[PDB]
Amino acid sequence: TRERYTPFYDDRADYNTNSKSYYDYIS
Amino acid sequence: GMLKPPFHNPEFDEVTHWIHYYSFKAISPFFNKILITDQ
Amino acid sequence: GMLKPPFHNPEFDEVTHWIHYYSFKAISPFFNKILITDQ
Amino acid sequence: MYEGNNMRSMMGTSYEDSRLNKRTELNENMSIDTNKSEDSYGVQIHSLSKQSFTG
Amino acid sequence: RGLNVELSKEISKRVVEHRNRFKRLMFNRYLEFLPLLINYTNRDTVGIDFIQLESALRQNINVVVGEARNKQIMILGYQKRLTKEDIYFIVPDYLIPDDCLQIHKLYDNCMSGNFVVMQNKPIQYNSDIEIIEHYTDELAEVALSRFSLIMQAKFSKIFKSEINDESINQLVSEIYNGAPFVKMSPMFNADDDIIDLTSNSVIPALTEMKREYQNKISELSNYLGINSLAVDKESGVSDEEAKSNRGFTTSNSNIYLKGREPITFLSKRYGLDIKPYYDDETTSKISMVDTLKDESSDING
Amino acid sequence: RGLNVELSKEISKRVVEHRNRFKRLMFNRYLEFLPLLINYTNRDTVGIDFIQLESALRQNINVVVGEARNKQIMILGYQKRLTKEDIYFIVPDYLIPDDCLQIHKLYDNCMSGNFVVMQNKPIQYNSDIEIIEHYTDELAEVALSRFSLIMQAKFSKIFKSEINDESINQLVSEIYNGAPFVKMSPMFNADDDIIDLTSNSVIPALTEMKREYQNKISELSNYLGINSLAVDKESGVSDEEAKSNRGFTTSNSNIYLKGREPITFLSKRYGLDIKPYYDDETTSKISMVDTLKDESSDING
Amino acid sequence: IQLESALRQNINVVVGEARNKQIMILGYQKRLTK
Amino acid sequence: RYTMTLYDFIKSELIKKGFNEFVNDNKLTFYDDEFQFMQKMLKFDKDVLAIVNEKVFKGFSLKDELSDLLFKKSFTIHFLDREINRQTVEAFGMQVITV
Amino acid sequence: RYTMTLYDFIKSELIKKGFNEFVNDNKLTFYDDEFQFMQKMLKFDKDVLAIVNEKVFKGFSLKDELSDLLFKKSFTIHFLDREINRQTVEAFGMQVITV
Repeated sequence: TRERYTPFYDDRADYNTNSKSYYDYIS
Repeated sequence: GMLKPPFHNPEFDEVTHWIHYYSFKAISPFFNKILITDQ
Repeated sequence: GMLKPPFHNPEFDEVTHWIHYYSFKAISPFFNKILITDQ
Repeated sequence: MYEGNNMRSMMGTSYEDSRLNKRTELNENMSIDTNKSEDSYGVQIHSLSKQSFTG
Repeated sequence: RGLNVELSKEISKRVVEHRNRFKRLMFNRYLEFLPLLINYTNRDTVGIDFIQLESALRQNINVVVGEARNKQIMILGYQKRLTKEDIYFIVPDYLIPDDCLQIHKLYDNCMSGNFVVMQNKPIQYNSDIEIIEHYTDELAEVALSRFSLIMQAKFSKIFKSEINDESINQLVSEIYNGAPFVKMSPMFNADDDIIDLTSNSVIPALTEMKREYQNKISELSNYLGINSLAVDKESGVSDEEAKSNRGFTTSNSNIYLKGREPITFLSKRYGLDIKPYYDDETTSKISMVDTLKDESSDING
Repeated sequence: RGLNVELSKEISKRVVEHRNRFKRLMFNRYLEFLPLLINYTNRDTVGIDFIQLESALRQNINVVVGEARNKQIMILGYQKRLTKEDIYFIVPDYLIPDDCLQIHKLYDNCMSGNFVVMQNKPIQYNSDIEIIEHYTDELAEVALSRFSLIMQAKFSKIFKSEINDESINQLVSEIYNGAPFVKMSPMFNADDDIIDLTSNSVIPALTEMKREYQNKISELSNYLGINSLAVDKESGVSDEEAKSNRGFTTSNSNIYLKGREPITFLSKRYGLDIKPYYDDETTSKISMVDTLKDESSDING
Repeated sequence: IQLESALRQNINVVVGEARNKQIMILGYQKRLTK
Repeated sequence: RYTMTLYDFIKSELIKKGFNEFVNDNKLTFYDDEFQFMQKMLKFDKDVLAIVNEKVFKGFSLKDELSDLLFKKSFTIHFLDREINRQTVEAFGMQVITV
Repeated sequence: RYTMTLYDFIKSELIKKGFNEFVNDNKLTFYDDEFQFMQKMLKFDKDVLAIVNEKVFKGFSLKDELSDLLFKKSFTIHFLDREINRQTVEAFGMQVITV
């Protein structure tokens, strides 16, 4: 229980999904 | 078992019955018989 | 519910039965187990 | 011959007679009571009782 | 695997599932019960499984009870033209009379050999499996409206501020931890800035909808004779409180009883008492208050 | 296959189907019941199937009960010019008297050979299968209005925002999951922005419409004599609560009883007691409170 | 208690005699069972 | 409710273009103020200006060239750690019309 | 309630006109920004302008020729992933009158 986000980190991956929503990007 | 037990369909609120029986009939070829007509 | 009620179907004059049973076959790892092979 | 329990619920108990009922009948009688024209040399036309067939 | 869920208007399919399942459930429950109401001075001396009789009567097949070896086994029985012989279909196996049967109704009072037919209803016009379909959809959508009403009757206290970490520390350390005396800036920061979404257009609506569900149950109930009637006679709550019009619910209860009147015709033949009474009893306290004979103490405790 | 459905104003055909089916159902139910109200000290000694009598009486054919072999089988019977002989149509088969019949009304009190005719109603003016058509359409459209009223009494909470994914995450994670303390932007985003469509112009209307359905049932009921009357005498709720005007409902109940008065004319002949009483009884609790004789314990339980 | 728990999983129990003292047993138109 | 932010966008798109903040040349440059991305967005140099004018304002410029830098600065440093609304970058084209 | 969108319209009508976004010449061009349709609608080139001016504005132009491109751009990139109301394209002629 007691939902914690015990990592809190840094990323190196990049994004411009040429798409209307999450959904159409999945398509 | 000439009337079988009924079937209710509660989706249409309906009662359906069937009647089954086994009939058999034949002529035995071993007795005298004649025929009078204009064939 | 070991034997379900039959379905009669008079229009084909054809009774139909079902059998259910549930089962849960597992073992518990809290006991002494020894396997012997040539593997 | 073999017993088991020969009564199971249905069609294990239906290879016997299974409730012979309402056999097809000549309660109304053709060729004797009807198909009849042996009607006596009577006097008059007295009555013919009309009944509303409720049943 | 295959998965891509719709939205959280999944509830708007869960709501219509609750309605659909309620109609299916209430319909087949109500006919799951309906072939046992009468039970008629239960097995005084007579070898009838009355549960199997009443289930047969509510599919409207005219059963016929007679004698088998002097002990009244059920048989099936499908202007006045009299029936005498065993022409009808016979469900038992070897217990058949194989002799002079008759209908024991009008040949005499109490004399002829017994095979009496019992109607479900004396004069048949419409099957009551249609009336139970008639109200259960109307009942279904009022159960829809109750479920939809209490599913949106849930309440949040909306905080309203420019976002990143001004008012979060407020509610944490001073609302849900219960603290009185929270101090704030003069920048209108609760001058109706926090607001409540309430649904007090929903909870006055809630009780009246339950009363509509309730009296629609009662308006199905008095149709099919199942009634709270005798206790309403002794409680003095007779009319316009139980909004049921007593003369109509004692009317529809009586038609089923005088449909099963030929069991009295049978009862006069073999010299025994069978009256078609109308069951309304539920025990361990009613059986205690009607007896208070000390042997009934050792029965219960 | 052939399919192209209309719209979802299919309901506006389903609504009128509910009305039409309600009129058909209530009409033929009400005459499905109406030929059994009286039943008159049920089979003391007399070989009459009274159910078959009362069904014959409500199609207004004058039945005639007499003797057949001293045991009162029914027969059909269609200024004072006296009837004597068996000129009328006779429904039984060989049980005919073949002898001196008479009407046993005014030739003497209790002397002449029995064949007495029983009217449904002493003086006949209008058939009550027309009055049952007279109220059932009026009843049908008030059942229409109740069904139409509870079919549109269903309630949604309208969210209002510029569309694509601003307020959806709000209602998902913070309304139907029940969450209090939802935080929002200052852009008026609940300053009566979410709105409720309510139908509180419909639920005060609902109860009064059920009372109109109820007292219209009661105003059909007291017309055809079927009444809650005797229990209303012992309950002290006699007038203006049961809005029925007691002197009119004890009036219309009595005309059917004194229509069946010639069964008393018959009862005086053969030395027996038959009174046309008016059935209002429904059992297993009324039969318990009227007896509380320990043999009635072994009957019921 | 063991009977009513068995009845609410809908299995048709059968009570009879065992040595004249009514021990429970399990029991899974009219065709008679003997 | 949580989706993409806007600081993470131009950080990830600027790190797509060969930059870094920890090991940039060879020396440890985590502490050096002219290299980590937050200073490049608050100073709002030529580089962040180019990536905003290509990915966010994909077909826009204002009237002048001295006001237009002021508008693009006053947009992208008000909204760094903010949010996004319409669920996908290069699909909040609502920004171009409210421009 | 769901019907046709407007991004899907000009995407399908532009792919009717021989274009593609995955295998266009022979090389895999899914990642190349000058080929997939969303960039052609946000840049709003000559091509999308022609297909909007033929299928949506079937008998309209505004007064000038520099404002008219601005109006057709500001219409069709506000409403890409929006909706349609009157249930059939070439039957929301309500658009031409509100023009």
